[PDB]
Amino acid sequence: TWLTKIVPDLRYRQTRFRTAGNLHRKLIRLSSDLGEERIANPRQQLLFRIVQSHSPLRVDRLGPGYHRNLDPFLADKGSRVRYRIVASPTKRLGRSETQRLGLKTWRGAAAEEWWHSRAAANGLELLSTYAQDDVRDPGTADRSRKIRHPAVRFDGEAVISDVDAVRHAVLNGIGRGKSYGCGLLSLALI
Amino acid sequence: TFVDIHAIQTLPYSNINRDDLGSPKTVVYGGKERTRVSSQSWKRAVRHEVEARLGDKAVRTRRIISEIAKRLRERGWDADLADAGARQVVLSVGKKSGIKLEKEKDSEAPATSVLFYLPVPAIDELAAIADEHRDAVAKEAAKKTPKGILPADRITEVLKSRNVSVNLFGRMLAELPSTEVDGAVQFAHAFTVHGTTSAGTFYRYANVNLDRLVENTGDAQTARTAVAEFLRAFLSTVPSTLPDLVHIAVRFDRPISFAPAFETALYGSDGYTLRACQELNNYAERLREVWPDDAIRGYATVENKTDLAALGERYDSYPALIDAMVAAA
Amino acid sequence: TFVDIHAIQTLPYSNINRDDLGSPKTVVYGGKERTRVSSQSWKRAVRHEVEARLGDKAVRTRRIISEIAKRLRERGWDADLADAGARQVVLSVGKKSGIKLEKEKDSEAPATSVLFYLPVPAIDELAAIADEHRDAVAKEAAKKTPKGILPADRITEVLKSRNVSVNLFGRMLAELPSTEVDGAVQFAHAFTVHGTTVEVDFFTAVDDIPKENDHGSGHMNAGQFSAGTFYRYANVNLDRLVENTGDAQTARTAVAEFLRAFLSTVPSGKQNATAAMTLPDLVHIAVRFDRPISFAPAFETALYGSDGYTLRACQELNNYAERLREVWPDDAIRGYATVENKTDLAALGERYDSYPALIDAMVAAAF
Amino acid sequence: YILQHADALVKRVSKLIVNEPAARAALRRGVDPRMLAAHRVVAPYVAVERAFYAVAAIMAAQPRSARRPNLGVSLAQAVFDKGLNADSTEQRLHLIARQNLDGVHRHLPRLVLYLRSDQVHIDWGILIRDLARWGHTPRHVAREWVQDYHRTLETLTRQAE
Repeated sequence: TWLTKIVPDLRYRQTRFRTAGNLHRKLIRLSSDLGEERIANPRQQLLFRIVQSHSPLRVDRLGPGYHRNLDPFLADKGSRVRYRIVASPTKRLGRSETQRLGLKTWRGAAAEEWWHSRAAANGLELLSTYAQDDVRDPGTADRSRKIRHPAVRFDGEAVISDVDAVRHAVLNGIGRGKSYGCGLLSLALI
Repeated sequence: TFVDIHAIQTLPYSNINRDDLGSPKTVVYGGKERTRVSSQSWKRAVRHEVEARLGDKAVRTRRIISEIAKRLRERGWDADLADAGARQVVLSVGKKSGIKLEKEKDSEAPATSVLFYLPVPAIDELAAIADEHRDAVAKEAAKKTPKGILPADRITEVLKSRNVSVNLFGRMLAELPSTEVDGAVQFAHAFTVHGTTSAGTFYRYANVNLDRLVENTGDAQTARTAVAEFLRAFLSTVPSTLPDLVHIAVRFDRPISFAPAFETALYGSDGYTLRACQELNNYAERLREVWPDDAIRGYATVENKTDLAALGERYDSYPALIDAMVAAA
Repeated sequence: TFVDIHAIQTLPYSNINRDDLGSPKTVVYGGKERTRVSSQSWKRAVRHEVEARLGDKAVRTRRIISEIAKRLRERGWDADLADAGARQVVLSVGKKSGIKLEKEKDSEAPATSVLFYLPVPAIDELAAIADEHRDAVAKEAAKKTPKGILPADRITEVLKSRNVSVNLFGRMLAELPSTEVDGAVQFAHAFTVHGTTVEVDFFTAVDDIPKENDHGSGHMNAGQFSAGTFYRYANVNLDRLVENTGDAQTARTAVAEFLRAFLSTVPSGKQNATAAMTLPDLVHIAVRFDRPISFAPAFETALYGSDGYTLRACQELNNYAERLREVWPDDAIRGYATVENKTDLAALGERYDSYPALIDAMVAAAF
Repeated sequence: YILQHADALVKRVSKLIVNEPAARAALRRGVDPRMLAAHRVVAPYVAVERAFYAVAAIMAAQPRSARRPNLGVSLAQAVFDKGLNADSTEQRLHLIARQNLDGVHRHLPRLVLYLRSDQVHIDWGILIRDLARWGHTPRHVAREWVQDYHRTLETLTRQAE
């Protein structure tokens, strides 16, 4: 993957970045050759935090006046790391008249429960927690509608337990709503 | 006369208290941001442990009318008479016609403008005072703008009753200055020893002005029990781990916090416990050198790798340490 | 003749002094805003420790009539004659018929227009002078527009009595210019060495008995605090202080206890909520003969940060002290005491191991 | 003019603060590099620039308890109604009325954020255009603020006859 800090502005003085869906579109429009290899039941083979990518980004309209690339092969389980992730802890329930509900004890401790489930065998670590976004499309046809997503910002220190598994987590993403700002997991050596 | 207790306590993945948006509260201290657990939260947890352990419970509530109304309804009053009587109890006090009330909420009695901090049995005495005037209440419920009938001086005297929690932390109610009690305990904001970009080793500090506490409770043995139970609550409880190090000192001249000891943020990469204990030791020695005093010190730690000489005589366990120095005061 | 004391003292998440709105007071100094503790507040803390430690207590009050009325009531007077007699005490002073009085408060004696700053025993003597004229007061209380009866010279001579706090900080009374005493101590506004942004902690108050709507609403007020390493400075003009106290020995005790109090006290501003008690990281007393010199320009360039400011601040005060002793040559006796041992700090003179040794030694070094 | 974009900022931003916490926390830290996290929300609609960015950030740094009239009338009504100190808010008004464009944004946050504390109504759009009016007519806007305050205080006191 490769990491870059880009900035999006609004093209005129009337706001013709107002909504999340337009953020998705603006993000995808800055990558020409795109591919999507999907499998049923698991996740998909970019990710973003309110940017990691496979293809070379080139600046577009109303952006920076200038255009790093990393692979985790260089240089261990047991080590503590810096962390931040914005995700959406959820539960799937039956609704009268299915559905997605945020309460998965509801509160910090349920969120840590959400952590042991989401991390599983990967890395046991310090997820800063809070349990507590609305959006609607600008009108473009067949392009989603309006709704609400609840994001979270976890920060802390992790220990690694299975390098290749951590690689799977870092590149696939952890949790729903990756397309609305969530998913990107950042670790750093202490 | 100033019992001050220092403690270093790491907390693993606690994230006990969040701001309104969920991030842990942070201090940019020493030029670098360090997550902290606010003093008011720990003060509340500690007071809940103290009330739970000593059996006396204090109640800080904005809706006293509803609770006293519930007791009077259990005393055999009709619901409407219970509501009118409780409205008279809170209306009959204060300089102006009565304590200001918030706009009425559907199905329940209106909440008072200011929060009340009084013992549960004090609520029971208020119910009794509202009970003994049943005919005045029965006649007084019919008027459109009812005024207070209950004696104001006696009610203020019931509101003057102090719980252990009130003696220890103090209270404030602007409308009745006769009831105000100055707190005897200072509770510092626990910040991390090291810079943190959560978990970490918080440094914690607190003072107990024993002389002011003795004036509040009045008797010295009850002040002793209050102090011992308070210290024990401070160490044992977690806002929802045992502290890695505790250092109580009995200062006669003045309380001295060791927060400057950690003004130089710790670098990291290695376990902060060892470096933190050594730094608090070194800073304690240097302060005892700079400010000579006869303050009785003492500490208790789980690790045996060091014999922090400056922290005075070492005690093997938390209860032995608390008991020896509290008994020494 | 000018004892000046410098000090570096950090305070953690203190919020020692609030404006009327709760923000800590700030100076935009050196182009960057830095929180400060006002000189008058800390001066009050110092004066309370000095009066408490030296035993003589001064009273700055606007309602002296009420207190004198209380003493006359404890002297066996009925409440109305005590009130009238104290009114005579304050009526008997000033150029015009008397000291202007604030609008009368129900059930209590009126407060004087100007604040009074006098020792407690002076109040007791005023009560005695008002006591020896009981019959004149008894006849004089009945008239509609009572005139002053007490001798003006004796009472005015009583109002001139000076406390240690008065000798040290001075007093002002515009209506009685004979009693005004020039203060002998200058107390600078302690500001932070480094730039500090006010950090606001949102706090809420839990209602103990559960209610569904209010707990869910979770609506609360915001409290602003700040932290940092304050620089502190103060002067004592010894010759004028000796003229005020009169004796040099009483001036010496006043100075030693004042300096020690200066190190020991902390203003106590929201200290139950937060414990800001702390000893200064560095102290540098100098006995300047030509003029007192503050080292505030040393910190006009705000410190950048990222690392602990205490050590860098001590080193900056050191280099600036060396450069000033070079630029302004003098025989002033310097001296310091510090907790850190990482540096020698050569310019601050001979080092003393402890604060009381430093204070006693240099004050003894001045007389 | 200006007031049109100001209204876009008030609705748009009024929704992002009360709606999304990460943006609310990223813009409130700038009440300079330290505020660049805020441009991502406010930069596209912008002396006026300093006005917009500051008012949006300050508007955003309020407690949740707080989430065509001017600011003077809002202050006077806050004094009369909420019972704030009158004489003291008086000197703070008299100190802001003298500041320059850079001084208004450094003396302003305490009174406005504290005013919104205890739920005082504040029309942010007028305040924005006012902060924009410091670049051309500082003294004029200052005079309007003070005059509005005293006049509305007087009328509110006289109408309580």
